[PDB]
Amino acid sequence: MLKYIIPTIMLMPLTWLSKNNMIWVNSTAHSLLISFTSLLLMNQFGDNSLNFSLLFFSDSLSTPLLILTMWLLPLMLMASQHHLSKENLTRKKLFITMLISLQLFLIMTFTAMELILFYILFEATLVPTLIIITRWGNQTERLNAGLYFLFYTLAGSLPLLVALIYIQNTVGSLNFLMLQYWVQPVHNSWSNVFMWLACMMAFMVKMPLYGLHLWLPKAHVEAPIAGSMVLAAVLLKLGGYGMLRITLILNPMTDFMAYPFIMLSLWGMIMTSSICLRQTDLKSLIAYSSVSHMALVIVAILIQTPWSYMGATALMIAHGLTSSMLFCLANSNYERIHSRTMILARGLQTLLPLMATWWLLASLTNLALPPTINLIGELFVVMSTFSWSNITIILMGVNMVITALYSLYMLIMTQRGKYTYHINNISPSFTRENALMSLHILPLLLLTLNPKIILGPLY
Amino acid sequence: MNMFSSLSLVTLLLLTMPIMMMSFNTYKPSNYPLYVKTAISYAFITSMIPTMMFIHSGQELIISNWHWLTIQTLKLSLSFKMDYFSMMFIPVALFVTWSIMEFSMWYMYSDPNINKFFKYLLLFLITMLILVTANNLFQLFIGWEGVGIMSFLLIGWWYGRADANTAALQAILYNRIGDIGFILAMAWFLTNLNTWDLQQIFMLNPSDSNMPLIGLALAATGKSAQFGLHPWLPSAMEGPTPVSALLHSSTMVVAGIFLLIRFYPLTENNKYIQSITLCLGAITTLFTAMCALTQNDIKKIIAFSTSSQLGLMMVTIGINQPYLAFLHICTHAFFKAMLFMCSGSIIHSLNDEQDIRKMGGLFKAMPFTTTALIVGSLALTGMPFLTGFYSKDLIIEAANTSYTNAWALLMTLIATSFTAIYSTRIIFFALLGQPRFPTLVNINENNPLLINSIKRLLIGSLFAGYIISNNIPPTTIPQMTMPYYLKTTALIVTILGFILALEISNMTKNLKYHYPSNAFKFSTLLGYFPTIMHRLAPYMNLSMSQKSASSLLDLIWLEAILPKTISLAQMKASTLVTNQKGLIKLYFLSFLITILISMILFNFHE
Amino acid sequence: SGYTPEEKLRLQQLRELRRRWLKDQELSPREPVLPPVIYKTYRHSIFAFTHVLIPVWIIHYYLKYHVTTKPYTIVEKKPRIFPGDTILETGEVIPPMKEFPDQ
Amino acid sequence: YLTHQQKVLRLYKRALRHLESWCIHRDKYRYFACLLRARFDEHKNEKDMVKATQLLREAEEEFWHGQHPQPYIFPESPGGTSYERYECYKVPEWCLDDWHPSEKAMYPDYFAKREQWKKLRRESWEREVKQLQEETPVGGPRTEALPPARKQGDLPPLWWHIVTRPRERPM
Amino acid sequence: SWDKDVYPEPPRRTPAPSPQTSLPNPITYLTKAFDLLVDRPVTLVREFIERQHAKNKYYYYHREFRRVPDITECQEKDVLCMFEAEMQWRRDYKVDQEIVNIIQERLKACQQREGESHRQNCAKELEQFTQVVKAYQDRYHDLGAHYSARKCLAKQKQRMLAERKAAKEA
Amino acid sequence: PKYEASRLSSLPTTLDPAEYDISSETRKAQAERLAIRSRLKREYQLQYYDPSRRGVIEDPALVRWTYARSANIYPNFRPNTKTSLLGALFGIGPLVFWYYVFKTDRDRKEKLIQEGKLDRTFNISY
Ligand SMILES: CCCCCCCCCCCCO[C@@H]1O[C@H](CO)[C@@H](O[C@H]2O[C@H](CO)[C@@H](O)[C@H](O)[C@H]2O)[C@H](O)[C@H]1O
Ligand SMILES: CCCCCCCCCCCCO[C@@H]1O[C@H](CO)[C@@H](O[C@H]2O[C@H](CO)[C@@H](O)[C@H](O)[C@H]2O)[C@H](O)[C@H]1O
Ligand SMILES: CCCCCCCCCCCCO[C@@H]1O[C@H](CO)[C@@H](O[C@H]2O[C@H](CO)[C@@H](O)[C@H](O)[C@H]2O)[C@H](O)[C@H]1O
Repeated sequence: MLKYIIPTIMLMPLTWLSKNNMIWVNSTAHSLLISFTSLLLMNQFGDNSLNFSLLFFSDSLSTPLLILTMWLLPLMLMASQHHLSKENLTRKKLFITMLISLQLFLIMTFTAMELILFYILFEATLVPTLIIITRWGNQTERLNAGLYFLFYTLAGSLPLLVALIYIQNTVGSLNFLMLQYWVQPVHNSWSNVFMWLACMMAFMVKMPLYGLHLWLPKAHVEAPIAGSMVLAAVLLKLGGYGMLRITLILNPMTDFMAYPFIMLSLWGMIMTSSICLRQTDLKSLIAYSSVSHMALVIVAILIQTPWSYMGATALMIAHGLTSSMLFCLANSNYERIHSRTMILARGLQTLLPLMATWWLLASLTNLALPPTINLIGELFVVMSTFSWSNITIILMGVNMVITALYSLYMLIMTQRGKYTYHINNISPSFTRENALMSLHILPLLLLTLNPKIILGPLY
Repeated sequence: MNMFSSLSLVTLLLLTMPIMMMSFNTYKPSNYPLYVKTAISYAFITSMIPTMMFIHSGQELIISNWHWLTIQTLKLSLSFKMDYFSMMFIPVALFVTWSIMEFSMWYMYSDPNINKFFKYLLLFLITMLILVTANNLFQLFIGWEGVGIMSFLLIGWWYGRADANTAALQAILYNRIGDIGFILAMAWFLTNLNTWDLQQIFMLNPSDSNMPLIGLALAATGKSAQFGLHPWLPSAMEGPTPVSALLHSSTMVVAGIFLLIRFYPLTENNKYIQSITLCLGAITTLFTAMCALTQNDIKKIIAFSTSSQLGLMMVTIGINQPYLAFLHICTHAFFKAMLFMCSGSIIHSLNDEQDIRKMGGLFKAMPFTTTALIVGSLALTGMPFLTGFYSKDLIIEAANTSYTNAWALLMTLIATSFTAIYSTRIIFFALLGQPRFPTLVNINENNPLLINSIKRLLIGSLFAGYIISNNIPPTTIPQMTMPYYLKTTALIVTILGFILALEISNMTKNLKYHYPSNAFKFSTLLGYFPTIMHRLAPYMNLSMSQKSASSLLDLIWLEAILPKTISLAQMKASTLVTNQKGLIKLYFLSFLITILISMILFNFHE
Repeated sequence: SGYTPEEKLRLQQLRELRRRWLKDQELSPREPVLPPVIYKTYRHSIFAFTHVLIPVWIIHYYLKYHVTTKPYTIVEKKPRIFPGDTILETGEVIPPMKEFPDQ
Repeated sequence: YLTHQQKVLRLYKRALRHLESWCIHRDKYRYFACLLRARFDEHKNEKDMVKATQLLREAEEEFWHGQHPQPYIFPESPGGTSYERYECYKVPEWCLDDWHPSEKAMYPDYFAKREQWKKLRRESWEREVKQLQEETPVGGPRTEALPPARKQGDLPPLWWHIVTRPRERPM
Repeated sequence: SWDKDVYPEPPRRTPAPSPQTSLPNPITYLTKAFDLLVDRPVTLVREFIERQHAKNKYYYYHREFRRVPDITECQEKDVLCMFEAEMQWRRDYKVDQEIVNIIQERLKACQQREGESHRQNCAKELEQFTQVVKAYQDRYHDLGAHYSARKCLAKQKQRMLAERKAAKEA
Repeated sequence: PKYEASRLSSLPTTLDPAEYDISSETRKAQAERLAIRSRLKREYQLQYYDPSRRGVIEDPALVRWTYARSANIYPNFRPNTKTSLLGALFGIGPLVFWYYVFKTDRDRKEKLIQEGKLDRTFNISY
């Protein structure tokens, strides 16, 4: 992975040694080049994973997440450079440095072979993320959002640290390849119940599981755009990726320990989907949409079937691009009217025709129109949960109806109807904004032509 | 085979070319609508060649050209079923769409986004053809949801209008409720048969098919606006008239019926599913025909006519006559599309007036639209040897002589009488009597685009049923022996409907003033179903969202039980620890208590 | 219950301005100042060539040399055979049916 | 906010429109329109206003019982089939300020005249504000009514968004 | 182009044209036009492309995997042997998925080919599909997303123990 | 036949008996309502018509509404017999309900599979 770690590190001297007026041009260009080289991780085999060294390996799960991570960095620089224009040069470079350091931690997190190494990098991503929200967030409540984000994570991740160290004492290793062969079944006992909870709760809080999700709508409403993009696109998936790995060593206890969390997710997705119908803040609505989509991923991971694991992987990639798009679309309205209230600016299709097309395409992927990878992932999960229990189709089906209602409600309210009379500063869409939208949707829709590369190891 | 398969695919590829040309490659925006209309007309020609080959020898084939994805033992390929149902539907859909698109070149002439309008009509047609030629359920689902989304964009065409946005979302809501059934069938077929391909489903031929078929019945209910998920179809009149013509004839609404026809190898062995569809269709055909009796908006009368005719198709499925249900789809496409086109001609001439109470006296003012409207009404009511007679009358005889629910049979016959009444209502109020429209007369139906497009559908509305019925190969044993009163029931009840309709219509001219009954109010307000359901259900769901899900749970109790209470405990604990008086005496006193407790209580000195 | 004299005066003044504004929406003659049966068959001839002949060449080439070179990609229903038919592949003659009872 | 006279005249217009919806035919509607007008005429000169209010209340109850459940609506009236149909084509005039110079160059005459209107608006605004100040009582306006211009060369206060509103058929 | 034994096909029996009408068959003339206007030009282009290919003949090979000891012959926790046994099991698992796909493809082609006589004429294909699906289900069903040769062996032994128990009591 | 109002069908204004019995005290209140509306209308129009303004006319009523519908709830929340019973009834209750629905369904299915009475003849995808 050094071929990706080192050029990612080199982005920092590049940004600090650039001409004052070329920091965005240089950092954007070269992080796109890094993104290009990340397609070499597609050398995946039918049986064995791509095992680079003692520290890092890649397989069909981490590879799509790695490519999404490295693609998002140039998109985040594009999205941020406008609202940061007044910021002084040194603080602009510090912002870019936090984004670069976040990518470095993420690519190491997704390829770490040893689980304790994964833990440290999994935890390291908090620091830059918290700095981005609290330092460059706009409103007073970013400080509270920083605290809720920090302490929800640590409340769960500290027990995970104890469990992981305990496993290494008992098994002798935390290398994931070793655990694949030395895994022993988890017997029933109260000690093992709490070992299971310690191994899972940290990832649940990040997903987030319904009931532990209240930190996420806060974080989004306060974060700058780049913070929201990385939060929705990648940082939520640290939980899913972690769960997909650690469930290896929790069998067969997961058979019954998953029940409370399947109930929370199955009922949670309908609650959060219903909540979206009444949200008044556009960022908050998109945030609640994420909780509903990720509730599907939790269920898929917990029932552990080949179809559910393939659907979970596709959903994680598909949601990453869609939710990042939706935040970017909402932000482009914010940069004009400086309010997140959904009902403030209406009938924008009359004033911004092409931006309304991006709004339509994003909404259609959010409601999972076939054959988008959003639908492929959701469908594979629905198929597998039907076998788990036929009654789940009723809950899955109801959520599909509610998802369409709130996705189109968001499109109708902001883009259709009559424009607001007094809002007279809706200037035409910039080339930057249009390019940013298309750099989300185009790879998303292109993936429909070759979905296998985002279906994960079980493919 | 090489010509058959090559030409069937070229039809579909031909339709996608005007869409590809939107990438400004070699585009002539001057007349994009003509370009799109020309593509449809050429696609109709190419589709007649394989259709002719099927009629000659019964040539059928499946084209699995592109391997898309393999999920372990489930291999998904882009596969096209060029069979009986796709061979006869495609030319009919293209022929009808050809008239609708030519008509739209006149009707939508002054629309600034006419180019986008014709693109959406073309995308509508493409997703329907994907639906009709799909050989596996995932491909079919692509077309299934595609037509739904294209319905949303075309119903809400005039998006500055709140009612249009409401109607468009309502179509999505009801169709997604039906889609719950569709995914249920997909899940059942994968879990139990390990397939989404029609071949494997029919070969394995499960006997325990209740669950998958109820799911398909639910999907058809939503898509074909059967009772329970029906209100959205009359609400779809918000869209431009060409949308209604295409929506109600060659595309969206017949998809639900087509889905059940495609699965007849399963339904024909399931009497329980037959009873359900029979009774669902019967209440639909009766209830919506009753609603049409008192509607005043011309587009709504014809919309309720479609719901009634769709219910009849669902009855034909119920009595295990899938090929008769398919024939009605094909015949209905001609005269129903014409009826909307004729109504659009009237609406345009009266400056967007759609209330029949403001029409009248048009029989001579619009002679050609009158002729088409009369022919279309006669085809709809089953006048012998017009296009509608070759399906409906066979359906009524088949139902009359079948082993079937007696109530469903009666409801269907009454609905046939009601068809005569509401067709009479349109003719009487729109064409006869004296004009009731404003004084500045702007009547003019002399545009060749209007005349020619309606003309072609008029010719189809006369001969298409005869031509189709004489060329399709028999797949059943038609019942042709029956008593005289079961053979002519359709004709008699229709005639009585016309006579009774004339009594009602002429009574409106008497200088007598009448109070409304409950039956009249029930019919006018559509059985109160939209009034009750569209207020109550949204209120209950939307109230649950804010009051309980959002505020009660996510902004209160999930906050209280953890972060809010935990912070209080630490703050209280901190004030205990730090609120000290800074006195040497008190600190050393606590040292003594600590040393004593360490020994007497805990024996740390041992 | 008519206009007050002040209401009448205001409406008259706005009416003068509104009509002047609407007149000023008329385009001048030069606006928009823009920057720099034999035919019928030919129009339909070029369309048939580019939208039917070229696509069918591509589809036929694709079907003949890529799709039909793989198993079961195109599967035909086997032709119906009736009593009295002759087979091209073998030359086999299918025997006729029995003699029908009179009816 | 409605007087007794306004309430009566609104019911008369409303009752006739529902009557016309029941009758349909013009000769039939004419006959019953005269009968209804006679009913309003018998109590035209009622003086006991308590009786007049009771007559109005009873008439409204009669209207509610006998109203058409699906009355005729003019196409572009609220609830009509063309209501709000052309709102998607209405674009505010401030959008022309964001046109690219090459777009403006296609209509040199239109935009020269547009600048004259913007100049007129700019030079009129201060006087419009002052007129409203000096004509408004201390506690702010008590009604939504606005005054005419008083001097010559003045424009009626707050005229721009009325005069320059989108056309009813803007495309 | 493909092995006819793996993807079998019955000998095709086409009837000869036997017109009973004086009208010409429009399909006959369209077939001639299609052969002249579409097929012949397409064939010429392909033959040009095939000539270029014949000038640059080169080869690729089907990878052969030697057999290695399976998970039954691996000592507990001996990762080096387990790894080779596990990878082999995963390759066989992928092969068994495609064998089921081949049989399903045979079944689906028979159903379409035999038309309205498919319920009778496709019995052999249906029987073969039933058996391979049963064999595949025994091997791999219920193993979960974190499947392995170890879990597959444990399932087999559970099935073997049940089969022995029933046989004893008989 | 009197009009019966419901939550989703209001009483028509012409059938409201309070609509006609209008006192000088009720006309005084209507005048004060129109004064507030007119005062706000003027404040809005002075900004709406200002030729030099470009942006959004911030509406405190809209800001108050979005603030009330979120941030203002928990400060004014009191744990008492109502919110606790509604909190329990619709917070824990559905999870327990669905747990028993799915748990019962899965126990029945697993018991049939072990006994070999569930038909899984062609079930090889999961
Ligand atoms: C033996 C241990 C020590 C190892 C030291 C190795 C590196 C030594 C570098 C010495 C030269 C540093 O150069 C010094 O810093 C930067 C980058 O050049 C320059 O100033 C910079 O300003 C801005 C960025 O802030 C940019 O326009 C540009 O990067 C540069 O002009 C100073 O004008 C220069 O004086
Ligand atoms: C279950 C696993 C995760 C559990 C995580 C729980 C740990 C605590 C997380 C939040 C920590 C924030 O720490 C502190 O919390 C309180 C509210 O809770 C905040 O205070 C906020 O809510 C309180 C209570 O309504 C208000 O009085 C205050 O005006 C407001 O700012 C403090 O400003 C913050 O400093
Ligand atoms: C699962 C285990 C997780 C353990 C995590 C431990 C997190 C500890 C966080 C710090 C706790 C103290 O944090 C402190 O709490 C109090 C009470 O909420 C807050 O106090 C605030 O809320 C209270 C509650 O209405 C108000 O009365 C007060 O006026 C306001 O300032 C402080 O603003 C905050 O600084």
